[PDB]
Amino acid sequence: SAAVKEFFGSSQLSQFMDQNNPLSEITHKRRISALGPGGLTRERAGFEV
Amino acid sequence: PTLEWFLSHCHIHKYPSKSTLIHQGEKAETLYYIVKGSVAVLIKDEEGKEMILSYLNQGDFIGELGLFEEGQERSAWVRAKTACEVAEISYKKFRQLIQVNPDILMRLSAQMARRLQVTSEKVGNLAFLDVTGRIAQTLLNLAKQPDAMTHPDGMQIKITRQEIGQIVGCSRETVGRILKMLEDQNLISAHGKTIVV
Amino acid sequence: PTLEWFLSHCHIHKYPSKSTLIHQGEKAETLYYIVKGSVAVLIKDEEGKEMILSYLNQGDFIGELGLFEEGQERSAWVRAKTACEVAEISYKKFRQLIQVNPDILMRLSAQMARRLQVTSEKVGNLAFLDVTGRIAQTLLNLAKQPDAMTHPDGMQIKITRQEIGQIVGCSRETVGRILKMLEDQNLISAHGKTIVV
Amino acid sequence: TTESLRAATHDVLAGLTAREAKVLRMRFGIDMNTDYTLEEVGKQFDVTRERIRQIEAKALRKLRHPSRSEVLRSFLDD
Amino acid sequence: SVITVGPYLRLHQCGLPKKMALELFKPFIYGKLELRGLATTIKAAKKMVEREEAVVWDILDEVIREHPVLLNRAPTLHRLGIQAFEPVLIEGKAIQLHPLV
Amino acid sequence: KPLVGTGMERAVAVDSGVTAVAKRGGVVQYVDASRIVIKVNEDEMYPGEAGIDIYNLTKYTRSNQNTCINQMPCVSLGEPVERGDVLADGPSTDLGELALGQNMRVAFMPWNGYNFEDSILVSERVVQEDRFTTIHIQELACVSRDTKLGPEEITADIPNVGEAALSKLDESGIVYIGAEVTGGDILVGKVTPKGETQLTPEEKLLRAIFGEKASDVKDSSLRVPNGVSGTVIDVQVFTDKRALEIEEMQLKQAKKDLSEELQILEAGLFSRIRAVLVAGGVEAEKLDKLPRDRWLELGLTDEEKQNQLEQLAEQYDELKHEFEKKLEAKRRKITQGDDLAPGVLKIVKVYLAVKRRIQPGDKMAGRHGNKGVISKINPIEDMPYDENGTPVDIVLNPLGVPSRMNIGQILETHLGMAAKGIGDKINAMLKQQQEVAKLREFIQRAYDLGADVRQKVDLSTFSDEEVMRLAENLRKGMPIATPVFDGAKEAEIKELLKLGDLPTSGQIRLYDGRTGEQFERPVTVGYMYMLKLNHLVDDKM
Amino acid sequence: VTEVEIDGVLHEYSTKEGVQEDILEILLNLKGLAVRVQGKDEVILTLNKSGIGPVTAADITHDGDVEIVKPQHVICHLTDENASISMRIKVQRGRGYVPASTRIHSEEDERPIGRLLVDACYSPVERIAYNVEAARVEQRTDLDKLVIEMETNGTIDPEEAIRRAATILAEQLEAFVDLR
Ligand SMILES: Nc1ncnc2c1ncn2[C@@H]1O[C@@H]2COP(=O)(O)O[C@H]2[C@H]1O
Ligand SMILES: Nc1ncnc2c1ncn2[C@@H]1O[C@@H]2COP(=O)(O)O[C@H]2[C@H]1O
Repeated sequence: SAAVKEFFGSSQLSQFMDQNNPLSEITHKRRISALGPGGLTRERAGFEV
Repeated sequence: PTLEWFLSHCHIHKYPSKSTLIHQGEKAETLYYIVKGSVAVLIKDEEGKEMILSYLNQGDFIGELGLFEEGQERSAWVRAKTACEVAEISYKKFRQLIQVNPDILMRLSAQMARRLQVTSEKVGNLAFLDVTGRIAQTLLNLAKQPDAMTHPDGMQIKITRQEIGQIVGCSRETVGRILKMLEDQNLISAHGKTIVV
Repeated sequence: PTLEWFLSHCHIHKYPSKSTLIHQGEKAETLYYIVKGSVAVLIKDEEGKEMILSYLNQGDFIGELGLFEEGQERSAWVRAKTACEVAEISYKKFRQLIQVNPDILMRLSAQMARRLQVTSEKVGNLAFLDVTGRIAQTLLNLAKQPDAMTHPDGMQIKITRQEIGQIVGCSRETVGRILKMLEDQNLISAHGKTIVV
Repeated sequence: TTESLRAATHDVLAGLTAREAKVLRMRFGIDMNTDYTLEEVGKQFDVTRERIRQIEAKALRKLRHPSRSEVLRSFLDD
Repeated sequence: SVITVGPYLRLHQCGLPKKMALELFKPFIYGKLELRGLATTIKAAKKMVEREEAVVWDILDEVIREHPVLLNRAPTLHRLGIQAFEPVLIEGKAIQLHPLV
Repeated sequence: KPLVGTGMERAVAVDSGVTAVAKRGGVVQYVDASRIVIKVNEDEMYPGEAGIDIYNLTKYTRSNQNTCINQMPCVSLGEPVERGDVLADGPSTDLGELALGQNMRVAFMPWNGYNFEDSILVSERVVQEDRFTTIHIQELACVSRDTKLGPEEITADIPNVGEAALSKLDESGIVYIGAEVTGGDILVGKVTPKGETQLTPEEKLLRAIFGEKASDVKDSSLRVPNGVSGTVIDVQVFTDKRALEIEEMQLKQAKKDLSEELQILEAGLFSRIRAVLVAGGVEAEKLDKLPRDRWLELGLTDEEKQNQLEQLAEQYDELKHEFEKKLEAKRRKITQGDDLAPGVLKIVKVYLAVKRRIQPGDKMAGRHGNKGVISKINPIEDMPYDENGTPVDIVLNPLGVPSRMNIGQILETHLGMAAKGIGDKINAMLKQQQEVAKLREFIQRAYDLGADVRQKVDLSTFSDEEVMRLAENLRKGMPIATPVFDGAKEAEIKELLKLGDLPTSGQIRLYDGRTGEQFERPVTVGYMYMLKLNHLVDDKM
Repeated sequence: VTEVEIDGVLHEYSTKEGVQEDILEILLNLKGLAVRVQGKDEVILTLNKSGIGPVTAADITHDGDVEIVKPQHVICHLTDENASISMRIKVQRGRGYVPASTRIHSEEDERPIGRLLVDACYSPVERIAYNVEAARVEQRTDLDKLVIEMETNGTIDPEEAIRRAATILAEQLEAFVDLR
């Protein structure tokens, strides 16, 4: 319980939702990134990416 | 009224003059309601000295002080001033009557309110007024109770002089001599019957 | 409980000491209930001193004598001994309160009975029992009504020979003289606090 | 605010008898590093002490005096 | 704050929402409320100016009359990105700006 | 809605949400935006259960981005609901299509420097409708915590004559008639015990005048911050003289609330108590006129009824028992002071709702990048109008469209103008209250209008009143789908526009009213579909 | 159509605890409210309502000299069993011309509390138009007739609208014939 609590309730990459619009929240749900752990960074990535 | 439906299961008892209703120290077991007559509520000290707490007239309850609490002794003597046709209700049944109808209790509590007012007045008269003002308030109040006749300009009372002794609770020589002091001051005219201007 | 029910209809004011909550001569619209504190009733004289008729503490109603009739003027003054919290309603809301629920009026009736009783004893004593005996009835009744500390060998009171006097009716240096007579009679001890042994 | 307040108190106290103002100023430590007592209005002016109470009271009525209490009244709400 | 156009400005002019006029110029209007003495103290001046007297407006105009102020947009590349115009007091929340600059 | 679509509006308004289900056959008991109650039929109703088939419902709420949440119906009761239908709209949906913005007039012009660079001009009349005017729910709070000097208590007592300007008021007083209250007033009066301070002669003389009793429980009341035009719409809480007034009055409030709660919820049950006697005999006139309580003494027979006399008595027991329970809990919980928990002495909660008329600085735009800042609201008489006297909602600068190259907005515009073309026809058919035959004729003429429309309906399927519901629900607008790359052609919109009797290119002579004249050339006219934003001068200044 | 003042259970800006209808949507449901006044040119109404159900104009403390033409003109809704509602509505008399915005732009006065100011979309002036004809006098055929298309609510006689207008213009221009 303590684990599945901690992790469901502590993370990067999870945050409050864009509620202003059903479009914004689907395309928030239809959204992709190249960042995070194991990912890129703005300063490291270039134009090719 | 309630009086007749009451009377049909006879508790109404017709008492002759003086016949003592309450002996204080009896255990409280019955409420009354005076249907006819006048009553003396009175007390005694152990050395025979006696004082009247109040007269109680028709329309009034005797003995209500025990209805509220278990197993009390009656607070005063209650003795008939004259021939009294008197109701009796037992407490455990009169409380059922309260449960059935508290409308009576409004009039009842209004009477009690007037009784408290006059009792506080009497403590004031005792602590703070000498004999003269007490019997002025007497003869004044006597000039308002509904038995008084009119004497063309002024009020009239002729009760010769025994019942006042028992109302105000005093001697009679002093009543006389100050009835005379008021006669000098031109406020009463008494020769046994005192005319309150 | 039903007190909570009563207070729940009320509007509770704070009142600090000496506050003259009720005055004589004004008109009756409010029934009062003392949420907290202790108060003193009064009457005044056409030229002179005043009389506390009695003291009232937490649990009592004030104003009720107006309740039962319209256009009733206030009968006495009532001054705060301590800072008080007073649960107030108007009489019309009270008539509503009577119809809605019993058992405040019953407690009120039992209290009214008790008060008529002890002022009658006060009058018996004012008329029968002498001032030393008035002190006796009073220091007896006060041994029955508590505020005291129940001193491990004996009994005490915080009395400066002024509340005993005013309940009874006397003056100061004289009751001094008498309670010292009582001391020489082994009946009393005092220095600021009287020990009624 | 403090500057205006104590300037106004200087301007109010400036107009008294010298004894009233001086006992008040020094007795409440106004304008120096001391905590003066009426034991010391005793030990300094005259061993009289209680007349300093009745001098302070007179000065307060002289100075509350709501032709003067209103530069003080904005400070009621402090 | 956000900007919009002043088509009827003269060259030397610029908008000023009087709210911020007041906020930046409270010492002048306070000194001037003491000078006139309506606000006898700074408790009085501050409460009077929270309550927005009618005189606070005329005296804001008085103080602001002939009282230049700067204007700066980011990025300040060269000198003329920042200039100084004369105020024009408005109750329009958008700054008005002489279109040629 | 949008008049011009692409076809994808519906499934997105849907798949951002979910659906519902039904219950046994019956008669619809109670009708509402969000709830329905049904009563199940007597034969369907099992004898044990009452079978009041009831449904659930919807309400308001804030957003993560301080905007409004709610749901409403697009439907009626007593109509068949095909499964998968939208029974209740959303913040941005209506009958199951998207709704991001509003449909209204446009004209493309310069104007006296008011559409100089990308700015927007607009009539006054659109905000008389408030149709862009809108809301922002905001939040406010009170943590009531443990204080060493004692718990923060909820109460508010005040010396210092009037606790001023209350001195100058009329008889009424800022709580003025009907409990009225200004900006700045208190909502939740919390006090905090206070320490002591340096005992200077002035202030000590002041609290020798007023003399706040002792411990001087400092003020911490939760107030209206300065200038608020919002709505302190509700309070949740999370667990002196006027002290007692406010808290026993809170008790007045709460017991009246909950005595109401009682009296409704048990006046329900008193029907069955009575009736349960009337089963097993009938006291057909012996029941009622004698006082209701004394009926158990009426009709009584052998084995199976005394059990229900006592079930009846058990109801009499359980119910007044639960009131005794709730009374205990509620009365003590209002009677208690604040003394709650570690750090949680308590927490009180507030949220706002700010709604007022729109004004310059707000940023408006369409659906092709076509931004715009606001710079004035234009009186209507001061809008461009036509010989019809009918003035423009908004004026736009066409300064940039060649350099912006958002020509889809142009096409959007034309296909919107033609659509008001059909909406006015139906309008006139409404005020003129056409016969069923004509409604049928014109409306089926409307649906089968396009060249080779993929999508097809007949109205003879429907009855008359269904066409009446149909025409009584369409009047805010029917939409159209221009799929994106399967979009429309110049030929279609021009045929469609002249079907509206309008100009082929929707270019119409416009009149100023500052002099009444005509301008020189006609102007492009037609309706664009535009978007508000959260990027407001409100949210910027 | 003028204004509203809301004062009810809680604090009084302005919808509180069991109203669907936030504030501008109750008022916009009062804009289309139709009131006729007959004797006077000025009125103030009041409303109080409570308990679950639609809050409408029939519950209004109508003044006796006021003709409410729609008692079903919806106002608000009550949701919670606990919810209850008390408010006041300022029906018409206005003065001058359209809305609140320009009104307070005129009005330096700031008014006590409760008061929620409203845009004026009115009553017996809805839309207008006109037409200059060529009057036929036998010779002076280029003379002009006008024809004024007027559109209202009821509640105004247009000839009265027109007479009032001409008297008004006479009296304005007293400032230019009698006054310079
Ligand atoms: N002060 C008084 N005023 C009026 N009636 C009294 C007074 N004292 C006693 N009584 C009445 O006299 C009765 C004596 O016995 P109870 O106490 O049982 O009930 C008493 C009352 O009815
Ligand atoms: N002698 C007394 N004993 C007890 N209570 C009294 C006495 N006299 C007056 N009171 C009470 O004091 C109150 C003063 O105001 P009221 O007239 O409202 O009602 C009075 C009674 O409740």
